[PDB]
Amino acid sequence: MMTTIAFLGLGNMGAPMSANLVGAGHVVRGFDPAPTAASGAAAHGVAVFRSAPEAVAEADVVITMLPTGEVVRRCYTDVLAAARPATLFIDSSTISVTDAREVHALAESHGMLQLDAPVSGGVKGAAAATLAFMVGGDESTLRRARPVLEPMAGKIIHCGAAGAGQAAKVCNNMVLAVQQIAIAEAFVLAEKLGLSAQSLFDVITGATGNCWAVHTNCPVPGPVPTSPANNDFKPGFSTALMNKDLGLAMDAVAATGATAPLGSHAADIYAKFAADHADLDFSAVIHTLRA
Amino acid sequence: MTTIAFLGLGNMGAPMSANLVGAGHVVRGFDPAPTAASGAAAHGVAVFRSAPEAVAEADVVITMLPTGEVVRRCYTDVLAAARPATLFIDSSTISVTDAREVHALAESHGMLQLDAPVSGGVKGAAAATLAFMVGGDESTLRRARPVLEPMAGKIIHCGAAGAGQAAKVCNNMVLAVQQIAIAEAFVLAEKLGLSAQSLFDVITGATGNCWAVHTNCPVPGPVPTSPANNDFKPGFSTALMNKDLGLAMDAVAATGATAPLGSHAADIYAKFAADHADLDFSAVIHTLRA
Ligand SMILES: NC(=O)c1ccc[n+]([C@@H]2O[C@H](COP(=O)([O-])OP(=O)(O)OC[C@H]3O[C@@H](n4cnc5c(N)ncnc54)[C@H](O)[C@@H]3O)[C@@H](O)[C@H]2O)c1
Ligand SMILES: C[C@@H](CCC(=O)O)C(=O)O
Ligand SMILES: C[C@@H](CCC(=O)O)C(=O)O
Repeated sequence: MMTTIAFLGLGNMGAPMSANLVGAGHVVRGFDPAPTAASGAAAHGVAVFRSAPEAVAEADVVITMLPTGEVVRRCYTDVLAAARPATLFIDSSTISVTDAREVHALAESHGMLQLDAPVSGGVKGAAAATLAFMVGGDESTLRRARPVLEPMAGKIIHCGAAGAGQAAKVCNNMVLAVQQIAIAEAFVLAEKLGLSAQSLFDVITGATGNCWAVHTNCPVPGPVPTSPANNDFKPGFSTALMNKDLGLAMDAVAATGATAPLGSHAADIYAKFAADHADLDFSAVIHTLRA
Repeated sequence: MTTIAFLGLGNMGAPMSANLVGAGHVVRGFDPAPTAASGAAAHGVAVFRSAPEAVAEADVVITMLPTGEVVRRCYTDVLAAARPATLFIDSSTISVTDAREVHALAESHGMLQLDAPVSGGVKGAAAATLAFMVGGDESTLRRARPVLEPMAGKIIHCGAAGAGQAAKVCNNMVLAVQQIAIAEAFVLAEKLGLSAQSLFDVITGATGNCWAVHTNCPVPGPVPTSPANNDFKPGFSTALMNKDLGLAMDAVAATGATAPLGSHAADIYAKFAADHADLDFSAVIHTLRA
């Protein structure tokens, strides 16, 4: 149903997400403290406001799409008292599980409904409205939120209680990072063995080793012409963002006392690579295994 | 139609040879274990006291043996007994270096030779669904194809000699890494209060998906048939995975390659095989706190 939505954070993800909500007939009230972000969002039909409290004042739903837990926490502290009681808050930022539960609790103590709904699919998913939302919180609250999320989404998955969205995401992305390094390692070893890249591709993809890091993101040019390796390692999914998600994985590991040997090794590998190659697709880590 | 000498009639070699008999081949056999040889003779293999005798009348000689050293020693023991242009197929899993050496040895005797290691285990072997990954010439593979077919679900030409070994060892190194990574994720999810079923639904629907989770799920429930629901009965044993990883490490050393994650997995599984060699390799989920 047609709803008034405050959208806080109108950057690379926020702006195309808000555009799709405008497209779907929603009244969208935006705030972003970077005026260039606000401007682009305004051009696609977002009513932009001077302050986050103002955007929130007349909203049935408040979406945050923000860079860090700290920024989300700060935003919530600024805006929750300005919101009408029992407003629905959706945080679609990617933040630590700890941060997520903290801000969830904060929202509920102000009388607001709240979900964590971080997304995968990147800017291209965002623009095409094919993002996967991975949701933590009450089933009934998600029920309410569904018609707001659908115009932005390819998939909506209920993961469990508050924080389970962030948890599911960060677990997947840790696995992914490990797979991307492992695939790169196999391709270089193959090369040193005289096994052709095409041959190795055909085998792994036909065998138990198959995974998106090879079938879609193949780190050598040729076998999958759409993969970033064929395009100077243009993201795609940048090393900067993978390194962020791995930091959040390591936060979760630290918070739980879990043991994740390879997840953590992959974290240290991507952190070193991020220093000088933050801008390249995460499949570019193959470069560290050659010469 | 064809006479085949089958050298190595063990857990894999016995059922593979039974399938060859089943497809109308004359199978001649050798194994140093009487129990293996006897079982094989029970399903139609003519068992001989030595490998050179088994080889004498054969058009094709298949090896299924435990190490490159044994394969090399077999070749040097039988090559003079073979007729010229006999087709040698090594379906042992040995190092790429060993494969190429024995390939060159065989061809120097005017024989034709392939490396064709297999995936699928005893189960696959008995069911005739093994995946053969082949190195050697395409024309030689073509000539071999009617022998491989009755043992095989899948036959892939990987490249020149050694490429079959190479492809297998590279896939299994990745598999080992995946199996550990998936296990990490399940125990992480559990400590975060994320249910095993929710994690499973997400990963299988997302970029992290792989066989290690969709078929070998290391926690019981999401995949009722996975070894986790059956006391981690193999499946694919830790002993065997540890074997393949040893071979990956030889290949890494031999080439001077950088394989930090593959190597780390190799370390983990080598440790784990000291205590739980007989369990499915997905059981590694319960050795993360070591
Ligand atoms: N490929 C991707 O871009 C991708 C994919 C999935 C998830 N994510 C995650 O999405 C989140 C944001 O993505 P993005 O690309 O839009 O980030 P971005 O950094 O491009 O934009 C963040 C925006 O938030 C604004 N902001 C900061 N403080 C604010 C406040 N108090 N109120 C309102 N706005 C504020 C900033 O000015 C900026 O425009 C991150 O948590 C990121 O890790 C990104
Ligand atoms: C993703 C959502 C439908 C919305 C859409 O396709 O934009 C659903 O299937 O739950
Ligand atoms: C030719 C066939 C193998 C025959 C078999 O199924 O046993 C295949 O390549 O799949």
